[PDB]
Amino acid sequence: CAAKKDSLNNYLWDLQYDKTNILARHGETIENKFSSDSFNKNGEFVVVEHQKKNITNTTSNLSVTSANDDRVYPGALFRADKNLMDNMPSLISANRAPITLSVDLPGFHGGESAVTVQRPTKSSVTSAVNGLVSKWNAQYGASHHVAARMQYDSASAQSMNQLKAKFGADFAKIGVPLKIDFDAVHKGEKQTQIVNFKQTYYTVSVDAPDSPADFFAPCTTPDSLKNRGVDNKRPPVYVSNVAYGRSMYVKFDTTSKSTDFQAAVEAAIKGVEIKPNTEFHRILQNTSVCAVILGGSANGAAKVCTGNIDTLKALIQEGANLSTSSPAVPIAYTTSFVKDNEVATLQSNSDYIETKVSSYRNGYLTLDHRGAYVARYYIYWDEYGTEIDGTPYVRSRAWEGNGKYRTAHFNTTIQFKGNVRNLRIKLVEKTGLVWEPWRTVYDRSDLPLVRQRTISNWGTTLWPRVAETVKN
Amino acid sequence: TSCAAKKDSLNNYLWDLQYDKTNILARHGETIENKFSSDSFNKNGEFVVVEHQKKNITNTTSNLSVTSANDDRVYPGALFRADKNLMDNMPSLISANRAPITLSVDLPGFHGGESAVTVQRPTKSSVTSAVNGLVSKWNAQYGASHHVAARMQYDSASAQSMNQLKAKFGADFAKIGVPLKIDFDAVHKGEKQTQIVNFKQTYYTVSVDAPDSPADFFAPCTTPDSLKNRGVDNKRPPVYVSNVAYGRSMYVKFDTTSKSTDFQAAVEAAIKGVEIKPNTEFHRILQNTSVCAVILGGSANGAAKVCTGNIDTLKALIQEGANLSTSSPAVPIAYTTSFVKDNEVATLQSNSDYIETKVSSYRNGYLTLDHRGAYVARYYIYWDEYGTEIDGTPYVRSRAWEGNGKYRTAHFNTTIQFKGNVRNLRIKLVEKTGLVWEPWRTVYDRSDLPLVRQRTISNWGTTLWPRVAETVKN
Amino acid sequence: MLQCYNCPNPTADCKTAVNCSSDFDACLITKAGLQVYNKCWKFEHCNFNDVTTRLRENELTYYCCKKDLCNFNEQLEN
Amino acid sequence: MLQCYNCPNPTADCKTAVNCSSDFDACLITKAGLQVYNKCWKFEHCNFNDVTTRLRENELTYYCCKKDLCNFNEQLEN
Repeated sequence: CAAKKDSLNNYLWDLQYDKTNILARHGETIENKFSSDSFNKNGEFVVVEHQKKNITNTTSNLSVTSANDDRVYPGALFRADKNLMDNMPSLISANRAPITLSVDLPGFHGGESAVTVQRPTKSSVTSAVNGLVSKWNAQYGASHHVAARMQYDSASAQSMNQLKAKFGADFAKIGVPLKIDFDAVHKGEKQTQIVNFKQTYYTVSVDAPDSPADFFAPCTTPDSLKNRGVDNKRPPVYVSNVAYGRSMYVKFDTTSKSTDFQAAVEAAIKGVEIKPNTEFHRILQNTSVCAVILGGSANGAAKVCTGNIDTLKALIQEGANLSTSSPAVPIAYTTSFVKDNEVATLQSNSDYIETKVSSYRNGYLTLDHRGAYVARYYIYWDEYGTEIDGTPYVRSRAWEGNGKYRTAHFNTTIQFKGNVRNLRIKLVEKTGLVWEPWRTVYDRSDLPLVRQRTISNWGTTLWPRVAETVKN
Repeated sequence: TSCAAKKDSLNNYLWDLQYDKTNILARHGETIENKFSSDSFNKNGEFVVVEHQKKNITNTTSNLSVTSANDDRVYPGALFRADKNLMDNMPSLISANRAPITLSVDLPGFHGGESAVTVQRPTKSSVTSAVNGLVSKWNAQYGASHHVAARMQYDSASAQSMNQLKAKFGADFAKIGVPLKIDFDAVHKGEKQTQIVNFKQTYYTVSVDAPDSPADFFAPCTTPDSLKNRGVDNKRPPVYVSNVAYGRSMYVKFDTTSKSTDFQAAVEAAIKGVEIKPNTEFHRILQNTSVCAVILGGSANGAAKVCTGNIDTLKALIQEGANLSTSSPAVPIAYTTSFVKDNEVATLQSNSDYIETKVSSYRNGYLTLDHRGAYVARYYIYWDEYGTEIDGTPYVRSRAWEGNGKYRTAHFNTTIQFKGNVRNLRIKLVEKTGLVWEPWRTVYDRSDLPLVRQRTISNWGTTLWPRVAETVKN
Repeated sequence: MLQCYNCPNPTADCKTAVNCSSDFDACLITKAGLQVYNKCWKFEHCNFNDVTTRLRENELTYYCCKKDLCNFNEQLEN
Repeated sequence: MLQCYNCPNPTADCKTAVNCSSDFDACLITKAGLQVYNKCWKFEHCNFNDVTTRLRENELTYYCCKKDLCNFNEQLEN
């Protein structure tokens, strides 16, 4: 054999394809759209906002799963076809040439981090990797504690189409154990966040052969590949490397309408303060957590998704850093084109309708004037507003009964929109007298829009008294 | 030796009436819950958003309109009850034995005592004839002399519902406003924007003199029971027409099919004069503003007719009634009432809930790149996307053209679509002049440039002498 | 930079428009009792305390915006 | 005080939340090439010119907002 060794850069160099479209997914388009509506169910008000948007995601690090684990190993050969874009690549069978592998892991000298597999197969490369790990845990197992390199991708749960673009075309079968309601998100009854965690201990990478022929046994002809589908329409790739560790999908969701939810979830991932009585604490204290852990082995799903922000922190610490000496499995793989050995990238493009939610709680102010003298109120507040276009404006208001000469037992209750700001209340009292003919009894500003507020004034013209109560 | 005296008793009854002068003349419309809605459509380009939200209008005024329906009972010196009829602008008189009353007119010229006339027993015809006699005397003595310009006042409101407009312009706006054929469904669908404006041009005012004492107005031996029976009590206190304004009154409807904000400011700016031009800004809205004006008088004047006009139609109607042609009426247009108890001007409070619709739109634009130059080129294009969260909190997210730092060779042509709301568009070209590691040579670097309907940037020449051009459109 | 009604004294019918200076970014119309103000303003001063003090009006209602000639009197309920 | 992720130098995952000084009314996350910056910022400088100039970068996108810890990396689609 030789000269016949010109499947290399003669058929595999003359392959014609556009590296950046051969692995590109697109979804049907949606014309711009905007929509809103309000409930008024609880004492709350609630607004649901629907808006058209687009997700464009381009990644080279692809996820390992049960359905593809049998086909994912360093050195494996795939066609850059629809099977790879569905994260279910199809093996290119062929009498393979030997290939060399290498591993990170601290220590190792010269070539002890490398191993040569004579007949690359899922089984054979696995045993070759285990054997290379089976011994770094012998020369350096006690000399080094290998941490994990954490990496995650977060996305709001809006639609299956946009979640596939974010996490892979196979997400529907991964996100069944996660009981994503969607209907509840679209109705404003729920907020949900999906996070995919990848804790990497080590990666096995392939030593790029001298030539594309180096990959196949001798006397492998172009026609032999032009018969197993390898061609211009379906050019060949090889698994450049494979990440080993622990991976999982986590569903964060709550029934809160707070707009700080996403920011609070992500702050919990990062291990931050989130302090006793702040608002992030109160959101995370009612966030349902729902984890399903994966890898090679065979995933495993969970059970009933019952967990909280604490379950998360334990699994992180339980997967971060080394596990029971376990691999703990292959979690990700990267492919490269046979031609130039450049990393291939998958591109996803999808339009979707996002849903956003918000709510405010109306407040009440009751004024009980059970005291002598003639009372008099001066109440103001500001309405922060925004037109369509997003331009801001401020319109200040004044109580209908501002400065009215009250008299005996006067009682009334005022209703405030939840989005009122800078509330202002002043109470004066007529004392038939020159010098201080009106006398202030209550003068407070920058009041908090509480659910209920009661201001009780009494006394005489010489010494008016006043008390204040609140309620949430 | 007998009567009079009891004038004291009537004075105490009218002084000791106890009412809340605000809620006594307050009107209340329908109630509505806090609803908030939005929707959108895509007329060819133009992305239109309509947003509905529940608002409230509260209006307090003491300047009531004179109409054909109430002219019978509106004259300087008339007595009404502060009741439901007055709140509906159909006041009913209080029948009682009246005393003489002195009227005055505020026309320029005149001497002390010349501008006033006494009316023995005031009635509609006796007061009208008295007024018509003063103006006739002024026109003869000072008509040739003094030229009087009307004090003008206008009240504006967006057409949203017949109930909120009744709260702005009077309980009888319906009937008065059907000649303007308002289309509310069109406003809330974002098909139209509409503005309603009441113009009042006052030439002069006929006023009533201080009555000295609330007793009288009525006859000498009047007894307060005469009023108690008839329903004049603290539940329905007495008021009197302290003055009536005379001049010219009309209602004007501004509407346009423009989906632009700034419409209210454009119409209001035109009304105020102001160089509505700089032949661009509000200028374009006012070339598309239909104007429909119905004028009110008494001889069935007309109805305008079928209604059609523009801002120049309006400005002609204004300047026709800026002065007295000392031959035109003499039409009462407004009247004011004051409480008998303390002679304080009385105000009518009207409020009503209503759903207001607003509209906004943006027309997407296009950017065309044509590279016909003997050299490699790249593009660097950025822009900003502003937004407000569901509440009102703002944010901005920058963007980059997907095909930015890519090598463009030989002849490269493409057009890019932009949402009409993108801001701060940026464009940079640069060309390969040396080696890879040597800096590219910048052709055409521009920022903060407006979003037009069409922008095309053509570049040609050779690497040592490159050339570029810009076109803009519409 | 921005066009708005600016009358240096309180008037019920402010009709004079001016291109506000760089110092000003917003516009104000206020109704203090019986007086009406219209002038170029700063958005950071569109609070009750600032308008009260800068116009010497004990009680008032005010409105602020950033569109040209937006601060017309019909923007407040009166 | 506005809470914001603030890392003095670029990093992949900035985790240091801080209460921004009073003059900072905005939150900045920007991706310049492969460098990522997270900083307390000013809405007036949320500008291509102001951002590029102050970070010594020529090619980037950026996101600005007003809410607590809003400038996390997944906020820019990239």
